[PDB]
Amino acid sequence: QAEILRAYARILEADAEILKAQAKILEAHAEILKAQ
Amino acid sequence: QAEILRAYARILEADAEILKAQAKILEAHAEILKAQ
Amino acid sequence: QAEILRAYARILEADAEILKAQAKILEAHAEILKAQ
Amino acid sequence: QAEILRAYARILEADAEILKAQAKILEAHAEILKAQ
Amino acid sequence: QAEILRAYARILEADAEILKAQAKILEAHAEILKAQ
Amino acid sequence: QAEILRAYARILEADAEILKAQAKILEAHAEILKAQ
Amino acid sequence: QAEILRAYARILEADAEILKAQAKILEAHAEILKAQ
Amino acid sequence: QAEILRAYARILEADAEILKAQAKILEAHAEILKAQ
Amino acid sequence: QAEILRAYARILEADAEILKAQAKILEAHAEILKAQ
Amino acid sequence: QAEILRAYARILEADAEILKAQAKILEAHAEILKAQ
Amino acid sequence: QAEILRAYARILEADAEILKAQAKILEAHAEILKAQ
Amino acid sequence: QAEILRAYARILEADAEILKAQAKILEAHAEILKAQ
Amino acid sequence: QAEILRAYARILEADAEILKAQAKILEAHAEILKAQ
Amino acid sequence: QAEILRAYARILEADAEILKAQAKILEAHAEILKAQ
Amino acid sequence: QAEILRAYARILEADAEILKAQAKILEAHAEILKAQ
Amino acid sequence: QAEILRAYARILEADAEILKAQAKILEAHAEILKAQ
Amino acid sequence: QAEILRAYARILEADAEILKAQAKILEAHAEILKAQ
Amino acid sequence: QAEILRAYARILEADAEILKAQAKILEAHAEILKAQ
Amino acid sequence: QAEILRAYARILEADAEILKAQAKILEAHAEILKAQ
Amino acid sequence: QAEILRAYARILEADAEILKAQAKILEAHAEILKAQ
Amino acid sequence: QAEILRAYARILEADAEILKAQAKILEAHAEILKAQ
Amino acid sequence: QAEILRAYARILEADAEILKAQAKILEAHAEILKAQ
Amino acid sequence: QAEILRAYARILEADAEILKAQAKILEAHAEILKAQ
Amino acid sequence: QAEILRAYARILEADAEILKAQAKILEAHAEILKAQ
Amino acid sequence: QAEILRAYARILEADAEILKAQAKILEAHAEILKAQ
Amino acid sequence: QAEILRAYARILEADAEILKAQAKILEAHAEILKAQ
Amino acid sequence: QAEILRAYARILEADAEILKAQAKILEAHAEILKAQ
Amino acid sequence: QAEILRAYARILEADAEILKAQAKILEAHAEILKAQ
Amino acid sequence: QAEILRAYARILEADAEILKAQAKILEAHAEILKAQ
Amino acid sequence: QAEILRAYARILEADAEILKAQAKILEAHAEILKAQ
Amino acid sequence: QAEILRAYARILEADAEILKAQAKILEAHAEILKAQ
Amino acid sequence: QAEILRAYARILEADAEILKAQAKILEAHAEILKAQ
Amino acid sequence: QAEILRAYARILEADAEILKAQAKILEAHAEILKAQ
Amino acid sequence: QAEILRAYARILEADAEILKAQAKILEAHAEILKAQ
Amino acid sequence: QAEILRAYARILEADAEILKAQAKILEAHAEILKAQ
Amino acid sequence: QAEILRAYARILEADAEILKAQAKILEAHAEILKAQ
Amino acid sequence: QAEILRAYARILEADAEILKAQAKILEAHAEILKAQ
Amino acid sequence: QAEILRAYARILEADAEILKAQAKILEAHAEILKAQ
Amino acid sequence: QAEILRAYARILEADAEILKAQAKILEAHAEILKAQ
Amino acid sequence: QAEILRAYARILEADAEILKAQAKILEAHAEILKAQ
Amino acid sequence: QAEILRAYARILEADAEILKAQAKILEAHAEILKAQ
Amino acid sequence: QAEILRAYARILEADAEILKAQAKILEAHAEILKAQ
Amino acid sequence: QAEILRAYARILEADAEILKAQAKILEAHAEILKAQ
Amino acid sequence: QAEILRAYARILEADAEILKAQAKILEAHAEILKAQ
Amino acid sequence: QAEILRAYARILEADAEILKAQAKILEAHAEILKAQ
Amino acid sequence: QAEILRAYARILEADAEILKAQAKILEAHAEILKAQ
Amino acid sequence: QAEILRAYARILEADAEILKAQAKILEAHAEILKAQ
Amino acid sequence: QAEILRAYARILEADAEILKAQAKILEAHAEILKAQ
Amino acid sequence: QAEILRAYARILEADAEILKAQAKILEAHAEILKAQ
Amino acid sequence: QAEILRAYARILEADAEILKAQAKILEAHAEILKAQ
Amino acid sequence: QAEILRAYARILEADAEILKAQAKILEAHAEILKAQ
Amino acid sequence: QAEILRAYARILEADAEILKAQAKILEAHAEILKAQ
Repeated sequence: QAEILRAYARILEADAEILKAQAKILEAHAEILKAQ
Repeated sequence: QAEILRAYARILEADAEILKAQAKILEAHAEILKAQ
Repeated sequence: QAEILRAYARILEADAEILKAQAKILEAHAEILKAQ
Repeated sequence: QAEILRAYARILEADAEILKAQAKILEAHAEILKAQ
Repeated sequence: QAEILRAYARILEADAEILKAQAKILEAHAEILKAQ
Repeated sequence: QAEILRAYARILEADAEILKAQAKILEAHAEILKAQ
Repeated sequence: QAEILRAYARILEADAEILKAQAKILEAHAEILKAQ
Repeated sequence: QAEILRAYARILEADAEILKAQAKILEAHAEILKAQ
Repeated sequence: QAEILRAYARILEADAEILKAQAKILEAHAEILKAQ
Repeated sequence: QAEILRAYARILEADAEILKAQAKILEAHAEILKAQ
Repeated sequence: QAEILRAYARILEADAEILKAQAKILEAHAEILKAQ
Repeated sequence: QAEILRAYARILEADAEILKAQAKILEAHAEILKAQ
Repeated sequence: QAEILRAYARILEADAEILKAQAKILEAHAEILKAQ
Repeated sequence: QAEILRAYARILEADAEILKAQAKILEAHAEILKAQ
Repeated sequence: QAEILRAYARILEADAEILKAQAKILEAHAEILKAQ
Repeated sequence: QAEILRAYARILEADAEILKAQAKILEAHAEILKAQ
Repeated sequence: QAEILRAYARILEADAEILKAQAKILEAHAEILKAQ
Repeated sequence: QAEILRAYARILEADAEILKAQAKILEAHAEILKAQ
Repeated sequence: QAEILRAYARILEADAEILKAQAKILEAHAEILKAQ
Repeated sequence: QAEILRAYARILEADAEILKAQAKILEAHAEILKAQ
Repeated sequence: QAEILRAYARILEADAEILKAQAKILEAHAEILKAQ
Repeated sequence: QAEILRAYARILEADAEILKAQAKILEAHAEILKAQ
Repeated sequence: QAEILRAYARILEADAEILKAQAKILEAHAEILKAQ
Repeated sequence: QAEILRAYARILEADAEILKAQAKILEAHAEILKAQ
Repeated sequence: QAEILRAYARILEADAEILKAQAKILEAHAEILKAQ
Repeated sequence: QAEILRAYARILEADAEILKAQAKILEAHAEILKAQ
Repeated sequence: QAEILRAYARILEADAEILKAQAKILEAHAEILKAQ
Repeated sequence: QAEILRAYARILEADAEILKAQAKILEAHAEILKAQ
Repeated sequence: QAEILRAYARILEADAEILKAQAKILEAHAEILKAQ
Repeated sequence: QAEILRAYARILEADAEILKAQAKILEAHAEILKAQ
Repeated sequence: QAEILRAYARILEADAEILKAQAKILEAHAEILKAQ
Repeated sequence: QAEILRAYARILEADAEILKAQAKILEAHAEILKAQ
Repeated sequence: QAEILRAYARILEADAEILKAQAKILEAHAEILKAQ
Repeated sequence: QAEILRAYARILEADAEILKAQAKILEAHAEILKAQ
Repeated sequence: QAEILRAYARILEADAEILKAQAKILEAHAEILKAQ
Repeated sequence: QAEILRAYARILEADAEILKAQAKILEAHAEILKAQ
Repeated sequence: QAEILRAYARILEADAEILKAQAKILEAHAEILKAQ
Repeated sequence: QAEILRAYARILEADAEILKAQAKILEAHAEILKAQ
Repeated sequence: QAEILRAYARILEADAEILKAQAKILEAHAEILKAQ
Repeated sequence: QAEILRAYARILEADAEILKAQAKILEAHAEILKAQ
Repeated sequence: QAEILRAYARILEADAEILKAQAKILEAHAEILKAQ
Repeated sequence: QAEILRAYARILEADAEILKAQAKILEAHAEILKAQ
Repeated sequence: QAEILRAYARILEADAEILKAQAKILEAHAEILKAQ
Repeated sequence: QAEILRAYARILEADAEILKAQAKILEAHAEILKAQ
Repeated sequence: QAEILRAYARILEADAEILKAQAKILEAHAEILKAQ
Repeated sequence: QAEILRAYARILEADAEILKAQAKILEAHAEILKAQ
Repeated sequence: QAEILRAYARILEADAEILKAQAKILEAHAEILKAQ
Repeated sequence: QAEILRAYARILEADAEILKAQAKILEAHAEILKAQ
Repeated sequence: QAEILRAYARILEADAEILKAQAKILEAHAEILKAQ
Repeated sequence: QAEILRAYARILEADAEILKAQAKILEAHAEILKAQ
Repeated sequence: QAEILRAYARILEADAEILKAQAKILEAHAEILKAQ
Repeated sequence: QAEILRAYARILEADAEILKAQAKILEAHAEILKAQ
């Protein structure tokens, strides 16, 4: 049954990837504001 | 039933790819502003 | 029914490809501005 | 049975990754506020 | 049986990582408040 | 049998890491209160 | 047999680290009370 | 055999570290009471 | 054989460190009583 | 052979350190009684 | 040979330090009795 | 050869320090008896 | 050769210090008897 | 050559200090007998 | 040459100090006999 | 040349001090005999 | 030249002091004989 | 209830610190007047 | 109940510190008047 | 309610710090006048 | 029960300190009047 | 409501820091005048 | 039981200190009246 | 509303930093004058 | 509206950074003068 | 049992100190009346 | 309108960077003079 | 047993001190009456 | 119009980069002189 | 018109790159001198 | 056994001191009556 | 006309590339000297 | 006319390529010397 | 006439190709020496 | 005979190819598990 | 005969390839476990 | 004969490759244990 | 003949590579023990 | 002939690399012992 | 000829590297002994 | 000719590095002896 | 010509570094002797 | 010409550093002798 | 011209540093002689 | 012109420092003579 | 013009410091003569 | 105008300090003559 | 206007200090003449 | 107006101090004449 | 108004002090005339 | 109103002190005339 | 009302003191006339 538990770990890693991508969006806004 | 759970993980990874692409759009605006 | 869920994942990957292509358009504008 | 215990450790590491990503979101807000 | 004891040590290190990530969230709030 | 004794030392070091992380949480609250 | 005696010394150093971490928790409460 | 005697010295130094850490706990209580 | 005699001196210095740490505990109680 | 004689002097200095530490314990009791 | 004679002087100074430390113990008892 | 004569003077000064320390012990007993 | 004569004066001053210390011992006995 | 004559004066002053110290010993015996 | 004559005066004053110290010894015996 | 004459006066005053000190010795014997 | 004449007066006063001191010696013998 | 009584003692010590600081102000005026 | 009695002693010592500080204020006025 | 009383003590200590700082200003004027 | 009796002695010594401080206030007035 | 009272204490400590900084300015003028 | 008797002696010495302090107050009034 | 009060404390700390920086400028002038 | 007040604090911190940089310029002149 | 008898002597000396202090009070009144 | 105020803060930080760079130029001259 | 007899002498001397102190009280009344 | 103000900040940062590069040139001269 | 201002910033960054390249030339001379 | 006989002489001298003190009390009454 | 200004920036970047290439030549000489 | 200016930039980039190729020749000599 | 200028750029690129080919010859010698 | 030795090298390379192919089988299982 | 020595080097390189392939097998197991 | 010496270097490099491959095997076991 | 000396350097570098590979083996054991 | 001297430097650097690799082996043993 | 002198400096730096590596070996033994 | 003088300085700095490395060897022996 | 004089200063600083390194060697011997 | 005078000051400071280093050597001998 | 006068002051301060360093050498000899 | 007068004061203070350093040399000789 | 008058006072204080330093030299000679 | 009058008082106090320093020189000569 | 009158008193006290210092000079001559 | 009258008293006391200092000068001449 | 009358008494006491100081001057002349 | 009458008595006592001081002046003239 | 009558007695005693002082003046004239 350990397989299901690693599958939940896979979903939680995907949520971490979503939130890191939103962080990259806001860092790109910071680069736009620094470039001017 | 673990298969369905990995399929949800696949969808969440695709959402992460969408948000990374929007981050690349805004970084490209930053490169346009730095190039001038 | 997992098949339908992977098909939604296919559509979301295609949206990611669209947004990456717009990022490449704006990076090409940055290369035009750097080339002058 | 040690395998299950490492699987719980994998889930807890994934939770740590989620919270680090939220920290990166708020640090990116700090960079937006410093860039202006 | 020492293996199980190191596995408990792995879980406790993961709990330490969770709490360090919450500390990074609150330090990022401190950086937002200093940036204004 | 010394191996087991070092494994207990590993667990006690992990408990020390947990309590240091809680100390970092409260120091981050102190930084939030100083930043205002 | 000296090895076992140093292993007991390792455990006692880990107990010292635990109590120093609790001291850091209470010093962080002192910093919260000074920051207001 | 001098090695064993230095190992006993190592244990006694670790006991000194434990008691110094308890002294730091009570000094932190003193700082909490002075901060109010 | 002088080496053994310095090792006894090392043990006696460690006993001095233990008793100084207990003195620091009681001085910290004195600071708690003065802080109120 | 003078080396052995200085080693005895080292032991006697360590005994002096032990008794000074006990004096510091009792002075700390005096500070507790004065603080109330 | 004067070196040996100074080494005896070093031992006698260490005995003086021992007896001064016992004097400090009894003066600390005097401070405990005055503090009440 | 005057060096040896000053070394004897050093030993006699150390004996004076021993007897002054015993005088301080008995003066501390006098302070204990006056403090009650 | 006057140097040797001052060295004898140094020894006689050290003897005076020894006898003054014995006088201080007996004066401390007098203080013990007066304190009761 | 007057230097030697003052050095003899220094020795005679040291003898005076020795005899004054013996006088202080006997005065301390007188104080012990008066204190009872 | 007057310097030598004052140096003889210094020696005679030191002899006076020796004899005054012996007088103080015998006066201290008189105080011992009066104290009983 | 008057300086030499005052120096002789200084020597004669020192002789007077010697004889006064012997008078004090014999008066102290008189006090010993009266004290019994 | 009157200065020299006062210096002779100083010497004669010192001779008077010598003879008064011998008178005090013999009066002290008289006190010893009266004390018995 | 003794805690409240020590808290009143803390307030009275703070008043003493205020008045000592005013004394230091006027001593600094005295140093200005002495420096000219 | 002796604790309460020492707490009253602590308050009375604090009153003594207040009045000593007022004495230092007036001594500083005296130093200002002497400095002119 | 003792907490409020220590908070008043904190305010009075801050007033003491203000007045000590004004004393340091005037001592610095005294150092300027002494330096010339 | 002797402890209570020394505590009363502590209170009476504190009253003595209060009255000595008032004496120092009036001596400071005397110094102000002498300085003019 | 104690929080507001500590906030007033924070403001008064900041005023103390301002006045200490002005004291450091004038001490730096004193160092300029001493350096010449 | 002699301890209790010395404790009564301690109280009577404290009463003597109180009355000496009142004497110092009135001597300070005498100094104020002499200073005018 | 306590937030506004800490914000005023932040402004006053910034004024303290300005004045400390001017003090560092004048200390650097003092170092230039000492270096020659 | 507290945001505006922290923005004024940000400007005052930037002024502090300007003046610290001028202090570093003059300390570098001091290092040039010491290096020769 | 002689110890108890000296303790009674200590109490009687303390009574003598009380009455001498009252004598000093009345002598201070005499100084006030002479100062006018 | 707070945005404009942070933009002024950005300009003042850039001025601080200019002056720090001039300080680094003069420190590099100091290193050239020390290297010879 | 002579020790007990000297202890009775000590008590009788203390009674003499009490009565001399009462004599000083009445002489101080005489000084008050003469001062008017 | 804030955009223009950030553009001026961009120019001032570029001036800072120019002056840092000149500092690196002179530090490289210092390294040439140290390498020989 | 902001575009022209960023173009001037681009030219100033290119000047910074030129001067950094000259710094790299001189650091390479330093490496040649260290390699021998 | 002569020691006991001198101890009786010491007691009789103490009785003489008591009666002389009563004589001083009555002479002080005589001074009070003469002062009016 | 901004186009011409970016063309000047292109020329200045090419000059930077020339000077970086000369730096690489001299670093290659440094590698030849280190390889032997 | 901007075309001519980019053509000069093309020539300067070709000169950079020539000098990079000479750097690669000397790095290849360094590889020959390291290979032996 | 820009055509001629690009033709000179073509010749300079061909010279760069010649020198890169000589670099490849010497790197091939390095590979021969490493292969043995 | 070197030919046989290269033939053994050929066999060992073929074994390496077998094990790399099994690695590709398991990587293909990993791709199947990631594709769902 | 160097040819044989390079042939042994060829065999040892083939053994390295075998062990790298087993490492790739176990890394593929790690990828299977991460993919779930 | 240098050729033979480089051939021995080739064999030693092949042994290094074997041991690095065993290190990669054990790192792959570490990745398997982390993946669960 | 320098060629032979560099060939010995090549062999010693290969020995260094062997020992670094054994260090990597033992670090991989450390990673296996940390992963559990 | 300097070439030979740098070749000896190359050999000594290779010996340094050997001994650093043995240090890394023993640090890896330390990591194995800490990991348990 | 300075080149030869720097080559001797290169050899002495290589000897320093050898001895630092032996120091790292013994520090690694210290870490092994602390890890147990 | 100054170049030669700096080259001698380079050699003397290398000798300093050798002796510092021997100091680090003996400090590592001290750490081995403290670790047991 | 000042350059030569600073070069002599560089040599004298290098001699100071040599002697400080020998001091560190002997302090490390002191640490070895204290560690036993 | 002041530059030359500061260069002489630099040489004299270097001589001071040499003599301080010899003082540190002899203090390290003192620490070796105290450590035994 | 005041600059030259401060430069002479710099030289005289350097002479003071030389003589203080010789004083530290002789104090270190005193510590060597006391340590035996 | 006052600046020149303070510069003369600086020179006279430096002469005072020279003579104080010679006093410290001779006090260190006194400590050497007392240590034997 | 008072500034000039204080500058003359500064010079006279420096002369006082010179003469006090010569007094310390001669007191150090006195300590050398007493130490023998 | 009182300021000028205090400045004259400052000069007269400095003259007093000069003459006290000459008195200390001659008292040090007296100590040299007494020490022999 | 009383301030001016106290300033005249300050000058007259400074004249008294000058004449007391001359008295100390002549008393030091008296001590030189007595020391011989 | 009484203040002015006490200021005249202060001046007259300062005149008394001047004349007492002249008396001390002439008494010091008397001591010089007695010392010879 | 009695205050003014005591102020006149203060002035008359100061006149008495002046005339007593003149009496001490003439008594010092008498001592000079007796000392010769 | 008796206070005023004692104040007149104080003035008359001060007149008595003035006339006694004139008597001491004339007695000092008598001592000058007797000393010759 | 008797108090007023004693105050008149105090005034009449002060008149007696005035007339006794005039008698002492005329007796001092008698001593001047007898001394000649």
